[PDB]
Amino acid sequence: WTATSGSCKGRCFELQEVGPPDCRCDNLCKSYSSCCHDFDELCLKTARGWECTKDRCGEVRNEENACHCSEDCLSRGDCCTNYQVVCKGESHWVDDDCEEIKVPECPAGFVRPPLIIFSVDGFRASYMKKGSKVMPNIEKLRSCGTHAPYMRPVYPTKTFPNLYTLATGLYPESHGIVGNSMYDPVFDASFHLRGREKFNHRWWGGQPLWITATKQGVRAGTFFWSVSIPHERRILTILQWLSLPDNERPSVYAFYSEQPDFSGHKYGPFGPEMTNPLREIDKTVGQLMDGLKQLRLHRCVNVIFVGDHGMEDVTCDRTEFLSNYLTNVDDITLVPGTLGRIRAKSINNSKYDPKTIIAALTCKKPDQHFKPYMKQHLPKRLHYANNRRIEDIHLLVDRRWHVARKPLDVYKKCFFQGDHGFDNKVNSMQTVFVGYGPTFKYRTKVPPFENIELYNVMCDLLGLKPAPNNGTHGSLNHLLRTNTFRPTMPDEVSRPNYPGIMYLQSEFDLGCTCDDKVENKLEELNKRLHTKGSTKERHLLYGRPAVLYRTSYDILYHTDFESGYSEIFLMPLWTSYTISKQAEVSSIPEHLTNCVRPDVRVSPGFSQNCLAYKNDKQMSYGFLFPPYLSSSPEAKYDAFLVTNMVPMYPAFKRVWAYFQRVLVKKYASERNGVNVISGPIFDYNYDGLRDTEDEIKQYVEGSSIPVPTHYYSIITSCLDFTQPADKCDGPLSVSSFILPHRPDNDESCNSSEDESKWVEELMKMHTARVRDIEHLTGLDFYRKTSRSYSEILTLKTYLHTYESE
Ligand SMILES: *[C@@H]1O[C@H](CO)[C@@H](O[C@@H]2O[C@H](CO)[C@@H](O[C@@H]3O[C@H](CO[C@H]4O[C@H](CO)[C@@H](O)[C@H](O[C@H]5O[C@H](CO)[C@@H](O)[C@H](O)[C@@H]5O[C@H]5O[C@H](CO)[C@@H](O)[C@H](O)[C@@H]5O)[C@@H]4O)[C@@H](O)[C@H](O[C@H]4O[C@H](CO)[C@@H](O)[C@H](O)[C@@H]4O[C@H]4O[C@H](CO)[C@@H](O)[C@H](O)[C@@H]4O)[C@@H]3O)[C@H](O)[C@H]2NC(C)=O)[C@H](O)[C@H]1NC(C)=O
Ligand SMILES: CNC(=O)CCn1cc(CNCc2ccc(Br)cc2)c2ccccc21
Ligand SMILES: [Ca+2]
Ligand code: NA
Ligand code: NA
Ligand SMILES: [Zn+2]
Repeated sequence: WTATSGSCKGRCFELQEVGPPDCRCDNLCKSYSSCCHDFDELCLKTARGWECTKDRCGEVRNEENACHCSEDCLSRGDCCTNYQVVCKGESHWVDDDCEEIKVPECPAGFVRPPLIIFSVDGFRASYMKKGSKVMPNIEKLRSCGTHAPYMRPVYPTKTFPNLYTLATGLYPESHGIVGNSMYDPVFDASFHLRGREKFNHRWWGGQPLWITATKQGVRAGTFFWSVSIPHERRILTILQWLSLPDNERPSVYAFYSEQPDFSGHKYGPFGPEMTNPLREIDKTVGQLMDGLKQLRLHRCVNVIFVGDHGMEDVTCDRTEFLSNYLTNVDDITLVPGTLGRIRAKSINNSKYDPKTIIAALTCKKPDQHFKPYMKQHLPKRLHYANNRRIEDIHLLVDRRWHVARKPLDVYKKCFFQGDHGFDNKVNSMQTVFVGYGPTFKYRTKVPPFENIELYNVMCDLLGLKPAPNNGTHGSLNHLLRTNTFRPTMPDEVSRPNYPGIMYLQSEFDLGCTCDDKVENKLEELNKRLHTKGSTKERHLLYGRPAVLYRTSYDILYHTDFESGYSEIFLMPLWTSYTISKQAEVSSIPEHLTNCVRPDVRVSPGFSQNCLAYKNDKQMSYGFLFPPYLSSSPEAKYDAFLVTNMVPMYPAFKRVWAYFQRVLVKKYASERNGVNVISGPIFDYNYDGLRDTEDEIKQYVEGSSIPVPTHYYSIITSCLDFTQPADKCDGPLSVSSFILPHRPDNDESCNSSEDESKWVEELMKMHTARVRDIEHLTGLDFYRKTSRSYSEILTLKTYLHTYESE
């Protein structure tokens, strides 16, 4: 119930929300059907439109007007935004040459530069160049301020997941808004774009920026605008709030536009109908900047122009139907479109088996335009699994396509020509970031970055302590003139042991064998030096990784590689080695095919054994440092140490062997040497965080050897590739992966072909940030470089995406 008989007199766009049944006058009252009877009359005035004209200049004030051109309008804070241009001979902001904003130039009584976030739905990154001729205000912001060539959204690349990620710094799996449509089986409730359930606070996790601000005594504008409020009135409302007395005036504001998304769905991303919505958004930006210039705030406010996701060409005819695959299509519920999510239609159906559904959807048609996954098997970079609202079965849909349950869903719902939602590395999904103002840099291009990083920056811009989030605070310091956040490196928690030779060969009863009983004072001291770390500077280029949790581990040195060997998990946590451009690849010699050698530095009780592998008919083993890249026949024996062995399914060994034998040398050739750090990951509860021992669900049969869920590698070289990776004076370049450790290659439909036709494709799909590996391992990399720590944080957030220009 709402008692709509109250009045909005003196309350238009009030900031504090009044509770039912009292009627409302805030910018969301329309959405709740709760506005006072006189809200339209008083708060949504439209008389005479949005612009001053010559004949209106100096007019007697008429309070009916949408905005004013009377001499008193500046003091009232309600001039039309073009008032000073039309009436006082001033220039539009866009026509002024840009001039560096070295210091905030704020009116008296301003305690900090305000922040205005100007958010645009469906604003594809390439619009900044392709539309630049029709967006002069936006082009001025971009060229004069700080901009990225694009900003990477979160998956799914839908509106509500992304706008809430922007507001909280969190992945959708953590903030809870995992789609525009959701079912929560604990609540037994459904969230939809249409209707009232979406207003219930129980859906919305984390702590969005407006709450962070309020909790720390920084006043916020209300960020949400009912759709019927015209953009011109949104801009005027912001400018009016900026005229409030100091103690009442917010410090942070948000504007939102439903365009260009609205038109992009109808016309496609580059439909000729798209030029007008881009012109109109630019015009709104110009209104805001002119309005700020009127208030003498245009060199005081920090403005962020930011999108949620891009837009791809998608038409009704490019729809895959589950009814062409499943015998039992009426037994499932599908959330459809540019991603698929599948669950049982009935929880009383005991005949429901996700395994048979996945299998029926796997590589069944030559050109199949989606791929099914159990959510834990999705690329770890998507961070899209750890939430009860994410169905166990996910379909990753190819760009330009939809999935639907049956054909009747698509014509009893072609209209549309654009959509979004796909994998967040897809070029058409990328969106925009520009920051302009005193706290941003001047005429500065920054590399692409992820939207999860912005909350921390917005907090920095407002002097707020961010709530715990998934950004890496400091990684965007290079966007900022001032207000940088200068983190300290985390403290190492576990110090390594450095074991010497402590065990005799006969103490080991591991069931292993090796043809190494082949026999010099010259070379003997030299090999002792290698075991004490004489080559470590060559192979550990950025310091040893720090272990940020409590555990027992040993540093093991060798001619060709260094490792941190876990006595708890019976295998290395990391293995580090450098491969120069000149390195040669060799075979595993015949006599060494099945060689595994006890490590006399590590007790039998803290070693793996070969017998467990012999007896486990599903599980084989691989090596972290590759025997193929040994520096000499003699050094190759180190690569067969039991302390370099890790459990690998035979199907995964196909992947791993090709990476080690072919791809590492390829990368060294291309990048002028590479440093590689490889190791296992255990994430059985798919939370993106390192498992403890008691979370491990699978072991090599009969043994205490834990089976990794993934294998990672971090591949580092010099950004200036004229310098070799091991003699790099400046910034680094990295690419990494987190490969799923799976007993089949069903993910790769072409896996019957030579690895040259499918392995690198798999690896590209499972590309990762170093930060992703840090979360999954409790390790901290790049501890000892010549580089500034914030530069290293940026490097750790880098994702190599493998998309074209
Ligand atoms: C991305 O950044 C985020 C933010 O930093 C990281 O997420 C954090 O990770 C922590 C570990 O997973 C997690 O810490 C837990 O907090 C529990 C209390 O949580 C509540 O309070 C906080 C603070 O206000 C709040 O934010 C939480 O919000 C979650 O839950 C609500 C629903 O109530 C959602 O609306 C909201 O979206 C959010 O959901 C997300 O997180 C939860 C987990 O909290 C997931 O289940 C969801 O799927 C979703 O992803 C909560 O309101 C606290 O109880 C935990 O403590 C347990 O474990 C510790 C180990 O240290 C142990 O000491 C305790 O014994 C305890 O165990 C007991 O409970 C067990 C479970 O019932 C039981 O099995 C045991 O036997 C014990 O009884 C724990 O400390 C933190 O909540 C989240 N925060 C957020 C916002 O998500 C995230 O990891 C980053 N991601 C990456 C990849 O780095
Ligand atoms: C038809 N209208 C809609 O669909 C409203 C959708 N919508 C608008 C906002 C808030 N405004 C945009 C915004 C978001 C973050 C920041 Br930081 C700054 C501005 C929002 C936040 C979460 C989820 C959905 C959201
Ligand atoms: Ca985990
Ligand atoms: Na085996
Ligand atoms: Na296959
Ligand atoms: Zn859309």
